[PDB]
Amino acid sequence: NRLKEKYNKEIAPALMTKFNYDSVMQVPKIEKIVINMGVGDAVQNAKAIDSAVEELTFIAGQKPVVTRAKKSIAGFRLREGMPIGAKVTLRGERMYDFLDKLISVSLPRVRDFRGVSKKSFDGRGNYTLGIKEQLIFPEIDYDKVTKVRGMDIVIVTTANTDEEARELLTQVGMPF
Amino acid sequence: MITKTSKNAARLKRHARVRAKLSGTAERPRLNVFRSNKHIYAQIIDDVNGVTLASASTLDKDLNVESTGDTSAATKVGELVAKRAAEKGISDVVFDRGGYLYHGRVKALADAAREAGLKF
Amino acid sequence: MLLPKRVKYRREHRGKMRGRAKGGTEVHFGEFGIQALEASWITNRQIEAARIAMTRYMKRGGKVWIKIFPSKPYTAKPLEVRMGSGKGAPEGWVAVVKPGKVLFEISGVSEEVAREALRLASHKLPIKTKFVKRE
Amino acid sequence: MKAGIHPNFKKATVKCACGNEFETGSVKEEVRVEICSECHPFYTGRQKFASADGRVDRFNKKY
Amino acid sequence: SKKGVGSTKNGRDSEAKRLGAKRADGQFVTGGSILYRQRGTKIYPGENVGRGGDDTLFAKIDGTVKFERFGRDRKKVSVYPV
Amino acid sequence: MRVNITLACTECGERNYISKKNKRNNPDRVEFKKYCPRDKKSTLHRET
RNA sequence: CCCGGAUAGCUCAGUCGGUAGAGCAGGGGAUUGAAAAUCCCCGUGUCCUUGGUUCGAUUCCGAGUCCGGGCACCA
RNA sequence: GCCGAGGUGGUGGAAUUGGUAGACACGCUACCUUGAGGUGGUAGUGCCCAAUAGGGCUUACGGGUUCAAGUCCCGUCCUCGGUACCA
RNA sequence: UGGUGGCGAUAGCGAAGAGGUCACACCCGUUCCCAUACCGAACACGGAAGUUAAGCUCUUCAGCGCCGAUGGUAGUCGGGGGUUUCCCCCUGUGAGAGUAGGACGCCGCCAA
RNA sequence: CUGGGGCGGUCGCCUCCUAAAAGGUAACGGAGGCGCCCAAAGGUUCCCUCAGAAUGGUUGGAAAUCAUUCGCAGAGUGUAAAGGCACAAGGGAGCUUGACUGCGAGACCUACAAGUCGAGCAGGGACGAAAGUCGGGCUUAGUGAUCCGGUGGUUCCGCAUGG
RNA sequence: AGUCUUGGAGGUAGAGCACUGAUUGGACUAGGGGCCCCUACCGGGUUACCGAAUUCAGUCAAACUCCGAAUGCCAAUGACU
Repeated sequence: NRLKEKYNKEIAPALMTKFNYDSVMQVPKIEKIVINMGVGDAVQNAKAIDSAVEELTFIAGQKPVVTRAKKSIAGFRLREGMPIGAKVTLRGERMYDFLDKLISVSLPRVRDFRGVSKKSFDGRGNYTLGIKEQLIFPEIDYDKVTKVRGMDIVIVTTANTDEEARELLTQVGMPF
Repeated sequence: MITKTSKNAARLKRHARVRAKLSGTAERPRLNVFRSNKHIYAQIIDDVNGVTLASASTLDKDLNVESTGDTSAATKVGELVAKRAAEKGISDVVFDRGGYLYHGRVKALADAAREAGLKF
Repeated sequence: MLLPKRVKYRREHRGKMRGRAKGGTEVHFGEFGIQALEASWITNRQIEAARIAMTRYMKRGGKVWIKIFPSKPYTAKPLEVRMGSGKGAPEGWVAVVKPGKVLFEISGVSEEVAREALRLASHKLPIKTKFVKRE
Repeated sequence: MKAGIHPNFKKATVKCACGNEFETGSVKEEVRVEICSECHPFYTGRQKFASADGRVDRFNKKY
Repeated sequence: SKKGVGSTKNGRDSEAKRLGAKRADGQFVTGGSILYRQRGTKIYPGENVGRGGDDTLFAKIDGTVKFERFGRDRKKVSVYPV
Repeated sequence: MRVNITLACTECGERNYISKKNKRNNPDRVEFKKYCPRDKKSTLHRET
């Protein structure tokens, strides 16, 4: 709730004059936040899938979904079906509030966090977060942490170009 | 760069599935429903000749309401089109759920058509 | 041996040689070419002996531009075998050559070479030849 | 919104040890943080320590 | 003497089910008789013809038969009464 | 696997139906509702 | 149609209602100027599964797989 | 010529069932034992990189099919067992 | 202008613009019916702040796609003939390819 | 069966090519299947794209999973093949068993026996609000005569009559 | 029955290379090693040492078709013999 009033009243008028769009409809938004898990433990351990089946729900209460790989892969010793990882999709109000957890709280718990990767855009206006450790925010509760797998987060915007999604995240507060 | 299609074309893909196996013949007209975001519409169409028979809507100067998009607004026009189908008193029609579900205001139109006396 | 690497079928019917050439009816990637004047089969053996006599006379070839390729195979039986009992194993290769087909080319070397160059290859083919310039 | 699947969502009062009070809506109710971003010195422009410490030696004559 | 060769391995064939056109164009065709047999629906049923379960063509009504098109590259059986 | 299966009636006692089943998929006894001609109506049926 | 084999890792036994038994193997022990072969020790078993009689019952009936020996149907 | 079988670590040989081994024995390899031997006793031991982890490579060769192939399917090449008859 | 049909993309993409008071749309929210394997993304429910950017229509243009001649040719039904793995001549038929060109919409029905 | 028989190979079905722009046509002529399988892989209801590529990215690598465009199609079609199919026949969910009994004017095919196709009618159903569909599976294969005895139901006869 | 008449069904001969395969040549190139340089298989330079894709022209088919004749066949329709 805090970021939306910040985004609507402050961030959206700021970038509008910065690149001279002809409407509020041309002012780009950041719609959905999709989070992949993608654990290949099911070849070895089906019980290790249950870790982050339960655990990712504690991050955002929208429960992730069974993601079955749609091609049997013998080089990974994997048949088709056979669930690999989970999928946290998130769009709407809590997702900017999820971003409120990200910038303000999460990132200083990356124990050697610095100016994060600038050129990790797809040439479209979308961004991926390189995270390898899941102990980022005080829910994680180390004594109940047996699995050490991190997390992959995708930023999806309505940015028609790319280099103003560059300038979008700066006004959001993404450090670089 | 997220690109979603229009709702109308998404309606058109699921309207075209309906059009493949029921059509507006003689004395079984295609009683269609259009669902704009500020109104609602109804046409009675014979697809053999391409001739509309009767049509009314919430965008009509008579018997209007305040909401214009309520399910109760569908109850008003759901008998007036059937009153036009009582005006041209054919009263017998294969119903078209035209590109929409049989859930809400579409159901309210057809039930008001049944209660006014259209034979489904 | 200009061998095709992987063919859909080992063996084909032998075809009938009527009509003109579909394409390859005029030299354009070189300036001195050779149209055939009749129609028969041509093997990889009839291209090896062809391509060798091209560069033994020129002594420094610009390019050769071998147009045709042995697409169609052909079979025969092992010797002294009564008729029937299966089409035989594939043995060699066949380039299917209609009359008026540009066979070879000569890239940028003078006429008195080229008049003698394609001469020395015409006696390695079973087909009458003629000498065609670029137009 | 399926019931019986989503855990709850409660308005969190995120507090940092330096006094940075922050508001989200989460599962847990109270979040007490050692170092937030506003407590983190890289968000404070240049951090005080490693910006002045990252120098190479001055081919040290001093002794 | 003779070197005995065998190894046929290919000497089989099915028997063909008899496809193709059956009732000619413009023919007065009674109800319920077949028009055309096809594996894979090449010619769609149009007016007064249904698609069979074995996707052949069977006339619903009596009268004459035509073959118009479905526009781009697609055919149709049209059957009209008298 | 594949076994030929009789699907008899319940309340009447005539067979009227034979189909097949699969052993790993359906090891137990199966049931359906079909049309017995003696019962002259839709009626529950049972594998023998 | 009858009769033969379902336990310990394995090979096998075995009660008339109250429980785990050999051999080989595994693990170690001592023995021996070394070595097997012997000599001890614990090991490990829902006694095939499901219901019933009964106080519970490998025990023991109510319900069935798969390997061998035959009488004998097979258009 | 035709069929029938089979092509492997240094070597001989099983894995011939569908999921990955390249058993097991004999080499070979360092050590232990003997004054040095042979012998005997542990440890590894398919090739090649990583002193480690791991990866590549492969079961005559060549190609398919497979998520897969020592095996499934087919062509070549080698070597065995059987046949090449009647006038 | 909207809704809804038929006509082989000549209805296509592609780029260049214009338009919106209503209209149509995005757009604003889930208290409710219903919902997404997870969600108001869509589907439902309701609302009307500002929005012509998107789609929606309205225009231009031949860059691809598409349509498509005429002329001749290939092949060829029959007619004979000749050196007979093929080939020539006559009556008749006649493509594809290649172009000239056409075309970046026509015809209905109802509402305003 | 047999380009003399011998041995070797094959024997029926399904698809393609030969086949000569209808159908059919042979060769010990070219290529591969089948003696099933499925309780959902059918029935309807409603839902919605695919294959790779290109990027962006922990472990992740050529190739797991996430987005992200460009993609009428390269895939997926229980399985060979041809013919179709992106309005689903491809892909999900719910509910259910029409994998219904009695039929069927009419045809295609055919020497015969077989084999195909189906409007529609009835009784009872399933699904859906309804219209309407459903007489198994995307079509074409997945198997066979009669005689024979076994098996369950039978207003059928039963050797003087009753059984 | 034959001819003329309009109406089709059908995918060979031909032709095309848009799908399928095969295949020529140039430009271009991811990437790959190699002369190997600087040198933790790590920092990058380099060639005609190859090269997938890429597009430009180029051929080719019994089991390749966006195409597609003559005829031949089932027709209706009248006419004539």
